[PDB]
Amino acid sequence: ISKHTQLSPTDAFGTIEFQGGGHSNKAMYVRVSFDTKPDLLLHLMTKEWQLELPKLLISVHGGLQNFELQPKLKQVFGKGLIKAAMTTGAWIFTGGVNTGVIRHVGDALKDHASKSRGKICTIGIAPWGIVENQEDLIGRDVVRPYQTMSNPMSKLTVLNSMHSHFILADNGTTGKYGAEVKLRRQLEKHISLQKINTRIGQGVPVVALIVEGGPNVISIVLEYLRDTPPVPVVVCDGSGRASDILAFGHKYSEVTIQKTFTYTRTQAQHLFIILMECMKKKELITVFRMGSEGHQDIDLAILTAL
Amino acid sequence: LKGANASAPDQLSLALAWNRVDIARSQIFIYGQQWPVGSLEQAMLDALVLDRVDFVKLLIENGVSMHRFLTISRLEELYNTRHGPSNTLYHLVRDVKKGNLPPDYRISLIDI
Amino acid sequence: VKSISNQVWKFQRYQLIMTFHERPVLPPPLIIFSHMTMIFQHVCRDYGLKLFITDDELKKVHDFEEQCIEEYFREKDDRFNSSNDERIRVTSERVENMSM
Repeated sequence: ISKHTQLSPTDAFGTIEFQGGGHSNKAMYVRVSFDTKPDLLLHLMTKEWQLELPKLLISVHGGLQNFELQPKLKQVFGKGLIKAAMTTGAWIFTGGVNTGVIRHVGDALKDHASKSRGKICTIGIAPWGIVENQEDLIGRDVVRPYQTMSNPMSKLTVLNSMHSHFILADNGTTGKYGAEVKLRRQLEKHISLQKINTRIGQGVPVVALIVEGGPNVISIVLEYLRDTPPVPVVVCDGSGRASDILAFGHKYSEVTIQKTFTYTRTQAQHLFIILMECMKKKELITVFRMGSEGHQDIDLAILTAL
Repeated sequence: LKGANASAPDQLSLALAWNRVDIARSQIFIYGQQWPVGSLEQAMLDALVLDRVDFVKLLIENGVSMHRFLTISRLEELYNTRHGPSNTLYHLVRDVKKGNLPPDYRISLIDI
Repeated sequence: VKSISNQVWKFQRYQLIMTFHERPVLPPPLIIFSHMTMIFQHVCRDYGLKLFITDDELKKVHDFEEQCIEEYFREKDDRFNSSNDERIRVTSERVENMSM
Protein backbone atom coordinates (compact mmCIF):
# COMPACT_ATOMS: atom_id res chain seq x y z
CA ILE A 1 0.00 0.00 0.00
CA SER A 2 0.93 3.69 -0.20
CA LYS A 3 2.28 3.89 3.37
CA HIS A 4 -1.28 3.46 4.68
CA THR A 5 -0.48 2.90 8.35
CA GLN A 6 -2.52 4.30 11.22
CA LEU A 7 -0.55 6.53 13.59
CA SER A 8 -1.23 4.66 16.80
CA PRO A 9 0.75 5.82 19.86
CA THR A 10 4.06 4.19 20.70
CA ASP A 11 3.85 1.19 23.01
CA ALA A 12 7.50 0.11 23.35
CA PHE A 13 9.84 2.36 25.32
CA GLY A 14 11.83 1.78 28.49
CA THR A 15 14.89 -0.28 29.39
CA ILE A 16 16.10 -3.69 28.23
CA GLU A 17 18.78 -5.97 29.64
CA PHE A 18 20.68 -8.34 27.36
CA GLN A 19 20.54 -11.89 28.73
CA GLY A 20 22.82 -14.59 27.33
CA GLY A 21 25.74 -12.28 26.66
CA GLY A 22 29.01 -12.30 28.52
CA HIS A 23 28.06 -9.18 30.47
CA SER A 24 25.23 -7.33 32.20
CA ASN A 25 24.28 -4.24 30.20
CA LYS A 26 21.31 -1.87 30.15
CA ALA A 27 20.02 0.11 27.18
CA MET A 28 17.18 2.59 26.88
CA TYR A 29 15.05 2.09 23.78
CA VAL A 30 12.25 4.06 22.13
CA ARG A 31 10.40 3.13 18.96
CA VAL A 32 9.29 6.09 16.83
CA SER A 33 7.95 6.91 13.37
CA PHE A 34 9.96 7.95 10.32
CA ASP A 35 8.34 11.42 10.37
CA THR A 36 9.54 12.42 13.84
CA LYS A 37 11.14 15.86 13.81
CA PRO A 38 14.84 15.98 14.81
CA ASP A 39 14.13 18.62 17.46
CA LEU A 40 11.66 16.29 19.19
CA LEU A 41 14.19 13.43 19.15
CA LEU A 42 16.87 15.73 20.55
CA HIS A 43 14.46 16.80 23.30
CA LEU A 44 13.82 13.16 24.19
CA MET A 45 17.56 12.45 24.06
CA THR A 46 18.58 15.37 26.29
CA LYS A 47 15.64 15.19 28.72
CA GLU A 48 14.33 11.64 29.20
CA TRP A 49 17.78 10.01 28.96
CA GLN A 50 19.78 12.87 30.59
CA LEU A 51 22.37 13.25 27.83
CA GLU A 52 24.23 16.54 27.49
CA LEU A 53 25.12 18.07 24.15
CA PRO A 54 28.25 16.28 22.91
CA LYS A 55 31.57 17.89 22.06
CA LEU A 56 32.04 15.54 19.08
CA LEU A 57 29.73 13.56 16.80
CA ILE A 58 30.92 10.50 14.86
CA SER A 59 28.86 8.83 12.14
CA VAL A 60 29.87 5.26 11.25
CA HIS A 61 28.83 3.70 7.94
CA GLY A 62 29.45 0.21 6.65
CA GLY A 63 28.08 -2.71 4.71
CA LEU A 64 25.11 -4.65 6.05
CA GLN A 65 26.85 -7.77 4.75
CA ASN A 66 28.62 -9.63 7.56
CA PHE A 67 32.15 -9.04 6.28
CA GLU A 68 35.48 -9.86 7.92
CA LEU A 69 38.48 -7.72 8.82
CA GLN A 70 42.10 -8.84 8.78
CA PRO A 71 44.09 -9.21 12.02
CA LYS A 72 45.90 -6.15 13.42
CA LEU A 73 43.47 -3.89 11.54
CA LYS A 74 40.33 -4.43 13.62
CA GLN A 75 42.33 -4.11 16.85
CA VAL A 76 43.98 -0.81 15.90
CA PHE A 77 40.73 0.57 14.47
CA GLY A 78 38.77 -0.45 17.55
CA LYS A 79 41.22 1.02 20.03
CA GLY A 80 41.56 4.24 18.03
CA LEU A 81 37.80 4.71 17.82
CA ILE A 82 37.40 3.92 21.52
CA LYS A 83 40.14 6.38 22.50
CA ALA A 84 38.65 9.09 20.27
CA ALA A 85 35.23 8.57 21.85
CA MET A 86 36.57 8.27 25.42
CA THR A 87 39.06 11.13 25.80
CA THR A 88 36.50 13.57 24.38
CA GLY A 89 32.81 13.23 25.17
CA ALA A 90 31.28 11.99 21.93
CA TRP A 91 28.30 10.16 20.46
CA ILE A 92 28.81 7.18 18.16
CA PHE A 93 25.95 6.83 15.69
CA THR A 94 25.70 3.28 14.35
CA GLY A 95 23.32 1.16 12.33
CA GLY A 96 22.19 -0.70 15.44
CA VAL A 97 21.62 -4.23 14.16
CA ASN A 98 24.28 -6.90 14.70
CA THR A 99 25.60 -6.96 11.14
CA GLY A 100 28.90 -6.02 9.55
CA VAL A 101 30.82 -3.07 10.97
CA ILE A 102 28.32 -2.66 13.81
CA ARG A 103 29.40 -6.05 15.15
CA HIS A 104 33.00 -4.83 14.93
CA VAL A 105 32.28 -1.71 16.97
CA GLY A 106 30.34 -3.88 19.42
CA ASP A 107 33.43 -6.04 19.87
CA ALA A 108 35.58 -2.90 20.19
CA LEU A 109 33.31 -1.70 23.00
CA LYS A 110 33.53 -5.21 24.46
CA ASP A 111 37.31 -4.91 24.65
CA HIS A 112 37.10 -1.38 26.08
CA ALA A 113 34.82 -2.21 29.01
CA SER A 114 37.06 -5.20 29.73
CA LYS A 115 39.94 -3.00 30.90
CA SER A 116 38.71 0.59 31.32
CA ARG A 117 36.15 2.68 33.18
CA GLY A 118 33.62 5.23 31.96
CA LYS A 119 30.64 4.95 29.65
CA ILE A 120 30.53 5.66 25.92
CA CYS A 121 27.18 7.00 24.71
CA THR A 122 26.78 4.87 21.58
CA ILE A 123 23.43 5.37 19.85
CA GLY A 124 22.08 2.82 17.41
CA ILE A 125 19.32 4.01 15.06
CA ALA A 126 17.92 0.82 13.56
CA PRO A 127 14.70 0.01 11.67
CA TRP A 128 11.95 -1.59 13.71
CA GLY A 129 11.07 -4.44 11.37
CA ILE A 130 14.45 -6.19 11.25
CA VAL A 131 14.76 -7.00 14.96
CA GLU A 132 14.38 -10.70 15.70
CA ASN A 133 11.79 -10.14 18.44
CA GLN A 134 9.40 -7.34 17.57
CA GLU A 135 7.54 -8.57 20.65
CA ASP A 136 9.30 -9.22 24.00
CA LEU A 137 9.84 -5.43 24.15
CA ILE A 138 6.25 -4.10 24.23
CA GLY A 139 6.43 -3.43 27.96
CA ARG A 140 6.09 0.34 28.26
CA ASP A 141 8.44 1.96 30.79
CA VAL A 142 9.37 -1.49 32.13
CA VAL A 143 12.39 -3.77 31.95
CA ARG A 144 12.18 -6.48 29.30
CA PRO A 145 14.65 -9.40 29.26
CA TYR A 146 16.27 -9.88 25.86
CA GLN A 147 18.10 -12.86 24.37
CA THR A 148 21.42 -12.26 22.62
CA MET A 149 21.23 -15.68 20.96
CA SER A 150 20.61 -15.66 17.21
CA ASN A 151 19.99 -18.26 14.52
CA PRO A 152 20.88 -18.19 10.80
CA MET A 153 17.33 -18.94 9.59
CA SER A 154 15.60 -16.19 11.59
CA LYS A 155 16.05 -13.64 8.73
CA LEU A 156 15.77 -10.88 11.39
CA THR A 157 19.03 -9.86 13.04
CA VAL A 158 19.10 -9.26 16.79
CA LEU A 159 20.02 -5.89 18.23
CA ASN A 160 23.73 -5.68 18.96
CA SER A 161 24.62 -5.57 22.64
CA MET A 162 27.12 -3.12 24.17
CA HIS A 163 24.99 -0.23 22.88
CA SER A 164 23.91 2.28 25.51
CA HIS A 165 20.84 3.70 23.76
CA PHE A 166 18.54 2.75 20.90
CA ILE A 167 16.02 4.45 18.63
CA LEU A 168 13.78 2.26 16.47
CA ALA A 169 12.28 3.64 13.25
CA ASP A 170 9.04 2.18 11.90
CA ASN A 171 7.44 2.57 8.48
CA GLY A 172 5.35 -0.61 8.40
CA THR A 173 7.32 -3.30 6.61
CA THR A 174 9.28 -6.16 8.17
CA GLY A 175 12.56 -7.37 6.69
CA LYS A 176 13.17 -4.22 4.62
CA TYR A 177 15.70 -1.45 5.30
CA GLY A 178 15.71 2.21 4.28
CA ALA A 179 13.32 3.57 6.90
CA GLU A 180 15.70 5.58 9.12
CA VAL A 181 18.38 6.98 6.77
CA LYS A 182 16.61 10.31 6.23
CA LEU A 183 15.87 10.52 9.95
CA ARG A 184 19.53 9.78 10.75
CA ARG A 185 20.83 12.46 8.37
CA GLN A 186 18.33 15.03 9.64
CA LEU A 187 19.29 14.26 13.24
CA GLU A 188 22.98 14.71 12.41
CA LYS A 189 22.26 17.99 10.63
CA HIS A 190 20.18 19.25 13.56
CA ILE A 191 22.90 18.34 16.06
CA SER A 192 25.52 20.05 13.89
CA LEU A 193 23.54 23.31 14.03
CA GLN A 194 23.43 23.20 17.84
CA LYS A 195 25.91 25.63 19.36
CA ILE A 196 28.75 24.15 21.39
CA ASN A 197 29.40 25.74 24.79
CA THR A 198 32.15 28.00 23.42
CA ARG A 199 31.14 31.57 22.62
CA ILE A 200 33.24 31.71 19.44
CA GLY A 201 30.27 30.58 17.37
CA GLN A 202 30.94 27.06 16.09
CA GLY A 203 28.54 24.15 16.23
CA VAL A 204 29.24 20.59 17.30
CA PRO A 205 31.65 19.18 14.69
CA VAL A 206 30.61 16.04 12.83
CA VAL A 207 32.91 13.42 11.30
CA ALA A 208 32.10 10.40 9.14
CA LEU A 209 33.99 7.11 9.31
CA ILE A 210 33.69 4.52 6.52
CA VAL A 211 34.64 0.84 6.76
CA GLU A 212 33.93 -1.79 4.07
CA GLY A 213 30.52 -0.77 2.78
CA GLY A 214 29.24 -1.37 -0.72
CA PRO A 215 27.71 0.51 -3.65
CA ASN A 216 25.71 2.81 -1.36
CA VAL A 217 28.80 3.93 0.57
CA ILE A 218 30.00 5.99 -2.41
CA SER A 219 26.61 7.70 -2.64
CA ILE A 220 26.54 8.42 1.10
CA VAL A 221 30.09 9.83 1.07
CA LEU A 222 29.19 12.02 -1.91
CA GLU A 223 26.05 13.26 -0.15
CA TYR A 224 28.11 14.06 2.95
CA LEU A 225 30.76 15.97 0.99
CA ARG A 226 28.23 17.98 -1.03
CA ASP A 227 26.37 19.42 1.97
CA THR A 228 26.94 23.15 2.33
CA PRO A 229 28.78 22.73 5.64
CA PRO A 230 31.20 20.00 4.53
CA VAL A 231 31.62 16.90 6.70
CA PRO A 232 35.12 15.34 6.58
CA VAL A 233 35.27 11.63 5.80
CA VAL A 234 37.84 9.11 7.05
CA VAL A 235 38.29 5.83 5.17
CA CYS A 236 40.18 2.64 6.05
CA ASP A 237 41.81 0.92 3.07
CA GLY A 238 42.27 -2.61 4.41
CA SER A 239 38.56 -3.47 4.46
CA GLY A 240 38.61 -4.59 0.82
CA ARG A 241 35.31 -3.22 -0.50
CA ALA A 242 34.49 0.27 -1.87
CA SER A 243 36.60 1.73 0.92
CA ASP A 244 39.59 0.21 -0.90
CA ILE A 245 38.57 1.69 -4.25
CA LEU A 246 38.16 5.08 -2.56
CA ALA A 247 41.68 4.70 -1.17
CA PHE A 248 42.92 3.83 -4.67
CA GLY A 249 41.17 6.85 -6.20
CA HIS A 250 42.75 9.01 -3.50
CA LYS A 251 46.08 8.00 -5.06
CA TYR A 252 47.16 9.20 -8.53
CA SER A 253 44.25 11.61 -8.87
CA GLU A 254 43.92 14.83 -10.87
CA VAL A 255 43.78 4.37 -15.19
CA THR A 256 40.25 3.66 -16.37
CA ILE A 257 41.44 0.14 -17.22
CA GLN A 258 42.45 -0.18 -13.56
CA LYS A 259 38.80 0.54 -12.66
CA THR A 260 37.79 -3.05 -13.50
CA PHE A 261 36.87 -4.30 -10.02
CA THR A 262 33.59 -6.07 -10.94
CA TYR A 263 32.50 -6.60 -7.33
CA THR A 264 29.13 -4.86 -7.80
CA ARG A 265 27.79 -6.01 -11.16
CA THR A 266 28.71 -6.49 -14.82
CA GLN A 267 31.48 -4.38 -16.32
CA ALA A 268 29.12 -2.48 -18.64
CA GLN A 269 27.72 -0.36 -15.79
CA HIS A 270 29.87 2.04 -13.80
CA LEU A 271 29.65 4.86 -11.25
CA PHE A 272 32.70 6.65 -12.62
CA ILE A 273 30.82 9.97 -12.65
CA ILE A 274 30.29 9.95 -8.90
CA LEU A 275 33.76 8.50 -8.25
CA MET A 276 35.31 11.35 -10.25
CA GLU A 277 33.16 13.78 -8.26
CA CYS A 278 34.56 12.26 -5.06
CA MET A 279 38.11 12.59 -6.39
CA LYS A 280 37.31 16.19 -7.35
CA LYS A 281 36.32 16.94 -3.75
CA LYS A 282 39.27 15.02 -2.32
CA GLU A 283 40.80 17.63 0.01
CA LEU A 284 38.17 16.88 2.67
CA ILE A 285 38.74 13.12 2.39
CA THR A 286 41.41 11.78 4.74
CA VAL A 287 42.56 8.18 4.34
CA PHE A 288 44.01 5.98 7.07
CA ARG A 289 46.80 3.51 6.31
CA MET A 290 49.36 1.61 8.37
CA GLY A 291 52.91 2.78 7.74
CA SER A 292 52.16 3.85 4.16
CA GLU A 293 51.40 7.42 5.27
CA GLY A 294 50.90 9.40 8.46
CA HIS A 295 48.32 9.12 11.23
CA GLN A 296 49.22 5.62 12.37
CA ASP A 297 46.56 5.96 15.09
CA ILE A 298 42.87 5.98 14.21
CA ASP A 299 42.44 8.37 17.15
CA LEU A 300 44.87 10.85 15.60
CA ALA A 301 43.34 10.32 12.16
CA ILE A 302 39.78 11.20 13.21
CA LEU A 303 40.63 14.22 15.36
CA THR A 304 42.93 15.83 12.78
CA ALA A 305 40.14 15.58 10.20
CA LEU A 306 37.93 17.89 12.26
CA LEU B 1 38.87 -32.26 14.71
CA LYS B 2 38.72 -31.71 10.95
CA GLY B 3 39.43 -35.40 10.36
CA ALA B 4 36.19 -36.58 11.97
CA ASN B 5 34.05 -34.28 9.77
CA ALA B 6 31.26 -34.62 12.32
CA SER B 7 28.76 -32.12 13.70
CA ALA B 8 29.77 -29.21 15.91
CA PRO B 9 28.45 -30.83 19.15
CA ASP B 10 30.77 -33.81 18.61
CA GLN B 11 33.85 -31.60 18.24
CA LEU B 12 32.73 -29.58 21.26
CA SER B 13 32.31 -32.76 23.31
CA LEU B 14 35.78 -33.92 22.25
CA ALA B 15 37.30 -30.61 23.31
CA LEU B 16 35.37 -30.76 26.59
CA ALA B 17 36.68 -34.27 27.31
CA TRP B 18 40.27 -33.28 26.49
CA ASN B 19 39.98 -30.17 28.71
CA ARG B 20 41.51 -28.03 25.97
CA VAL B 21 39.71 -24.69 25.97
CA ASP B 22 41.79 -22.67 23.48
CA ILE B 23 41.25 -25.26 20.73
CA ALA B 24 37.49 -24.86 21.13
CA ARG B 25 37.88 -21.08 21.37
CA SER B 26 39.75 -20.89 18.06
CA GLN B 27 38.79 -23.89 15.94
CA ILE B 28 35.21 -24.52 17.04
CA PHE B 29 33.51 -21.16 17.66
CA ILE B 30 33.93 -19.60 14.22
CA TYR B 31 31.94 -17.58 11.67
CA GLY B 32 28.51 -19.18 11.36
CA GLN B 33 28.77 -22.48 13.20
CA GLN B 34 25.01 -23.10 12.79
CA TRP B 35 24.53 -24.73 16.17
CA PRO B 36 21.61 -27.18 16.34
CA VAL B 37 18.84 -26.17 18.71
CA GLY B 38 19.43 -27.50 22.21
CA SER B 39 23.10 -28.33 21.60
CA LEU B 40 24.60 -25.45 23.59
CA GLU B 41 22.50 -26.14 26.68
CA GLN B 42 23.37 -29.85 26.54
CA ALA B 43 27.05 -28.92 26.33
CA MET B 44 26.62 -26.59 29.31
CA LEU B 45 25.01 -29.40 31.31
CA ASP B 46 27.88 -31.71 30.37
CA ALA B 47 30.49 -29.09 31.27
CA LEU B 48 28.94 -28.40 34.68
CA VAL B 49 29.14 -31.98 35.96
CA LEU B 50 32.76 -32.39 34.83
CA ASP B 51 34.00 -29.27 36.72
CA ARG B 52 35.24 -27.22 33.75
CA VAL B 53 35.19 -23.56 34.78
CA ASP B 54 36.75 -22.33 31.53
CA PHE B 55 34.24 -24.13 29.32
CA VAL B 56 31.27 -22.93 31.38
CA LYS B 57 32.55 -19.37 31.05
CA LEU B 58 33.11 -19.83 27.31
CA LEU B 59 29.61 -21.21 26.75
CA ILE B 60 28.14 -18.34 28.78
CA GLU B 61 30.09 -15.88 26.63
CA ASN B 62 28.48 -17.28 23.45
CA GLY B 63 24.75 -17.10 24.02
CA VAL B 64 23.96 -19.61 26.78
CA SER B 65 21.79 -17.97 29.44
CA MET B 66 21.45 -19.54 32.88
CA HIS B 67 17.98 -18.04 33.36
CA ARG B 68 16.67 -20.42 30.68
CA PHE B 69 19.18 -23.25 31.09
CA LEU B 70 18.59 -23.94 34.78
CA THR B 71 15.43 -25.81 35.78
CA ILE B 72 14.38 -27.99 38.69
CA SER B 73 15.21 -31.18 36.78
CA ARG B 74 18.65 -29.99 35.67
CA LEU B 75 19.54 -28.84 39.19
CA GLU B 76 18.38 -32.21 40.51
CA GLU B 77 20.63 -33.96 37.98
CA LEU B 78 23.50 -31.71 39.07
CA TYR B 79 23.05 -32.73 42.70
CA ASN B 80 23.22 -36.46 41.83
CA THR B 81 26.30 -36.35 39.61
CA ARG B 82 29.19 -38.79 39.87
CA HIS B 83 31.78 -37.59 37.31
CA GLY B 84 33.46 -35.14 39.65
CA PRO B 85 35.76 -34.76 42.64
CA SER B 86 35.03 -36.26 46.04
CA ASN B 87 32.40 -34.59 48.21
CA THR B 88 30.78 -35.08 51.61
CA LEU B 89 27.21 -34.28 50.54
CA TYR B 90 26.04 -37.89 50.77
CA HIS B 91 27.25 -38.30 54.36
CA LEU B 92 25.46 -35.10 55.41
CA VAL B 93 22.29 -36.32 53.69
CA ARG B 94 22.59 -39.64 55.52
CA ASP B 95 23.09 -37.91 58.87
CA VAL B 96 20.11 -35.59 58.34
CA LYS B 97 17.89 -38.50 57.25
CA LYS B 98 19.29 -40.70 60.06
CA GLY B 99 20.57 -43.45 57.76
CA ASN B 100 17.12 -44.65 56.71
CA LEU B 101 17.83 -44.15 53.01
CA PRO B 102 18.23 -47.27 50.85
CA PRO B 103 21.45 -47.72 48.85
CA ASP B 104 21.69 -45.69 45.64
CA TYR B 105 19.09 -43.30 47.05
CA ARG B 106 17.87 -40.53 44.74
CA ILE B 107 18.50 -37.16 46.38
CA SER B 108 15.77 -34.53 46.10
CA LEU B 109 15.77 -30.77 46.60
CA ILE B 110 13.85 -31.21 49.86
CA ASP B 111 16.78 -33.24 51.18
CA ILE B 112 19.15 -30.43 50.20
CA VAL C 1 46.66 -9.70 73.87
CA LYS C 2 45.53 -6.08 73.63
CA SER C 3 44.80 -6.36 69.89
CA ILE C 4 42.75 -9.52 70.49
CA SER C 5 40.89 -7.82 73.35
CA ASN C 6 40.06 -4.81 71.17
CA GLN C 7 38.76 -7.07 68.40
CA VAL C 8 36.67 -9.14 70.83
CA TRP C 9 35.19 -6.01 72.41
CA LYS C 10 34.23 -4.59 69.02
CA PHE C 11 32.61 -7.94 68.23
CA GLN C 12 30.64 -8.08 71.49
CA ARG C 13 29.24 -4.56 71.07
CA TYR C 14 26.58 -6.10 68.80
CA GLN C 15 25.50 -8.67 71.39
CA LEU C 16 25.30 -5.97 74.06
CA ILE C 17 23.17 -3.74 71.82
CA MET C 18 20.77 -6.55 70.95
CA THR C 19 20.53 -7.61 74.60
CA PHE C 20 19.50 -4.12 75.66
CA HIS C 21 17.15 -3.76 72.69
CA GLU C 22 15.21 -6.84 73.81
CA ARG C 23 15.22 -5.61 77.41
CA PRO C 24 11.98 -4.25 78.92
CA VAL C 25 11.96 -0.59 79.84
CA LEU C 26 11.66 -0.88 83.61
CA PRO C 27 14.72 -1.69 85.75
CA PRO C 28 14.81 -4.95 87.77
CA PRO C 29 13.82 -3.46 91.18
CA LEU C 30 10.44 -2.36 89.76
CA ILE C 31 10.17 -4.92 86.95
CA ILE C 32 7.32 -6.67 88.78
CA PHE C 33 4.72 -4.50 87.04
CA SER C 34 5.86 -5.51 83.56
CA HIS C 35 6.53 -9.07 84.75
CA MET C 36 2.76 -9.57 85.04
CA THR C 37 1.76 -7.62 81.92
CA MET C 38 2.62 -10.50 79.58
CA ILE C 39 0.57 -12.88 81.75
CA PHE C 40 -2.73 -11.20 80.87
CA GLN C 41 -1.74 -10.49 77.26
CA HIS C 42 -0.87 -14.15 76.64
CA VAL C 43 -4.54 -15.17 76.90
CA CYS C 44 -5.81 -11.98 75.21
CA ARG C 45 11.60 -4.73 65.13
CA ASP C 46 10.88 -1.87 62.72
CA TYR C 47 14.44 -0.69 63.31
CA GLY C 48 17.19 -1.87 65.61
CA LEU C 49 17.00 -5.35 64.08
CA LYS C 50 16.21 -4.91 60.37
CA LEU C 51 15.20 -2.21 57.88
CA PHE C 52 12.24 -2.88 55.60
CA ILE C 53 12.62 -1.33 52.14
CA THR C 54 10.46 -1.09 49.03
CA ASP C 55 11.10 -2.48 45.55
CA ASP C 56 12.70 0.63 44.03
CA GLU C 57 15.21 1.00 46.86
CA LEU C 58 15.95 -2.72 46.53
CA LYS C 59 16.74 -2.36 42.83
CA LYS C 60 18.89 0.73 43.43
CA VAL C 61 20.85 -1.06 46.16
CA HIS C 62 21.37 -4.10 43.92
CA ASP C 63 22.73 -1.92 41.11
CA PHE C 64 24.98 -0.12 43.59
CA GLU C 65 26.39 -3.41 44.88
CA GLU C 66 26.95 -4.68 41.34
CA GLN C 67 28.83 -1.51 40.43
CA CYS C 68 30.93 -1.86 43.59
CA ILE C 69 31.90 -5.48 42.89
CA GLU C 70 32.75 -4.71 39.25
CA GLU C 71 34.92 -1.77 40.35
CA TYR C 72 36.64 -3.91 42.99
CA PHE C 73 37.53 -6.65 40.51
CA ARG C 74 38.79 -4.13 37.95
CA GLU C 75 40.93 -2.42 40.59
CA LYS C 76 42.38 -5.74 41.74
CA ASP C 77 43.31 -6.72 38.18
CA ASP C 78 44.83 -3.30 37.49
CA ARG C 79 46.86 -3.46 40.71
CA PHE C 80 48.07 -6.98 39.89
CA ASN C 81 49.13 -6.19 36.32
CA SER C 82 51.30 -3.25 37.44
CA SER C 83 53.28 -4.92 40.23
CA ASN C 84 57.02 -5.38 39.80
CA ASP C 85 56.95 -9.19 39.69
CA GLU C 86 54.46 -9.29 36.82
CA ARG C 87 56.39 -6.72 34.79
CA ILE C 88 59.67 -8.57 35.36
CA ARG C 89 58.20 -11.92 34.33
CA VAL C 90 56.47 -10.55 31.23
CA THR C 91 59.60 -8.64 30.19
CA SER C 92 61.74 -11.75 30.59
CA GLU C 93 59.37 -13.87 28.50
CA ARG C 94 59.11 -11.26 25.74
CA VAL C 95 62.89 -10.73 25.72
CA GLU C 96 63.47 -14.48 25.35
CA ASN C 97 60.94 -14.75 22.51
CA MET C 98 62.46 -11.70 20.80
CA SER C 99 65.96 -13.16 21.17
CA MET C 100 64.87 -16.40 19.51
